[PDB]
Amino acid sequence: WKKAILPGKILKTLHIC
Amino acid sequence: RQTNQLQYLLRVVLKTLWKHQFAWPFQQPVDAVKLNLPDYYKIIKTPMDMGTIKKRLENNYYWNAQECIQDFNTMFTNCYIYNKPGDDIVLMAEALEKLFLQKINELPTE
Amino acid sequence: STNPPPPETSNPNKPKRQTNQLQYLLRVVLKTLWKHQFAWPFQQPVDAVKLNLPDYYKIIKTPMDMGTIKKRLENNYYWNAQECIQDFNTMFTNCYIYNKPGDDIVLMAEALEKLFLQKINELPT
Ligand SMILES: [N]
Repeated sequence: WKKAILPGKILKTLHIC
Repeated sequence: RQTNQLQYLLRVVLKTLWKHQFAWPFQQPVDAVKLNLPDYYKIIKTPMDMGTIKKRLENNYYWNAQECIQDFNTMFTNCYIYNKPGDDIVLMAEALEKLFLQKINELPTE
Repeated sequence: STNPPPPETSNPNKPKRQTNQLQYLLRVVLKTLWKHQFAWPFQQPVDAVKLNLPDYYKIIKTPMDMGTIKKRLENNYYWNAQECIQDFNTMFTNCYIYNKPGDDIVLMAEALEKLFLQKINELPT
């Protein structure tokens, strides 16, 4: 999983594997 | 200042894509070890990402706008090669590419 | 070292249009941006003389500001809403081209442009 915290404490993930 | 086109690529094109809501999977190289992608470098022979493009522009490493445009296109193409076409990351790349081509259509003349 | 005359805001022989999208750009989009806390650097043409920017009008070939856009909307200037949308985009792009990335004025334009694109996303059909 690619994961990130975006501004505003928005969380996003992507299942690349 | 930089040439009109390279300055435009950094201050308009890269900035617009960098601050887009879909930018984050493309802001750094794909870490195939951490992501457990044992085949990534077999399939993707020339990795590219916006973090690398940003550093090349900021350090004046590009000789012309074509080299920079090719790097953006390589980044998108890599995403399309590796991932399934319906996947979220491909939809994200397609939206960034659409925006990229809109800004590239207005590249200033030298 | 002298400011150019501001952009034209009227057309010497054109019918004024009046449409759902044009009234929306003036009544909703321009009004919302005009009152924004970051609007004030963009409400009038760049005063390159007072701000000591001797290169501004050499670098920025099509200057644009929200005061000009407002007058164009009020007059007969635009054929359609998309011509007005281009002026907003030119205003934002000018700021990004002239100023260094990350500068305060650039961050302000980015916040205005984000709000603008949100309002354009709701442009009536
Ligand atoms: N995976």
